Amino acid sequence: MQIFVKTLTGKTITLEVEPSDTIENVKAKIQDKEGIPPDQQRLIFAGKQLEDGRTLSDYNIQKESTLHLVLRLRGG
Ligand SMILES: [Zn+2]
Ligand SMILES: [Zn+2]
Ligand SMILES: [Zn+2]
Repeated sequence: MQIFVKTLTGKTITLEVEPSDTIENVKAKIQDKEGIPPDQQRLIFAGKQLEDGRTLSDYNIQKESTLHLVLRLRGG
């Protein structure tokens, strides 16, 4: 299925995923796509911050949901 990701910048890249994909997997889908280390990504859905461990369905995300991307960076 498909969902979107809106970086703060306003940029909106869009991902193919599975309802039972871990967040870890998204973060991974982004690294191999924007080369941003998962361990620097943090992801938010409807104001909730999501956990490396739980799946999309856990958070009730569905086709064409927008997640916003924010970075943690304590390396610069
Ligand atoms: Zn998957
Ligand atoms: Zn990859
Ligand atoms: Zn939003």
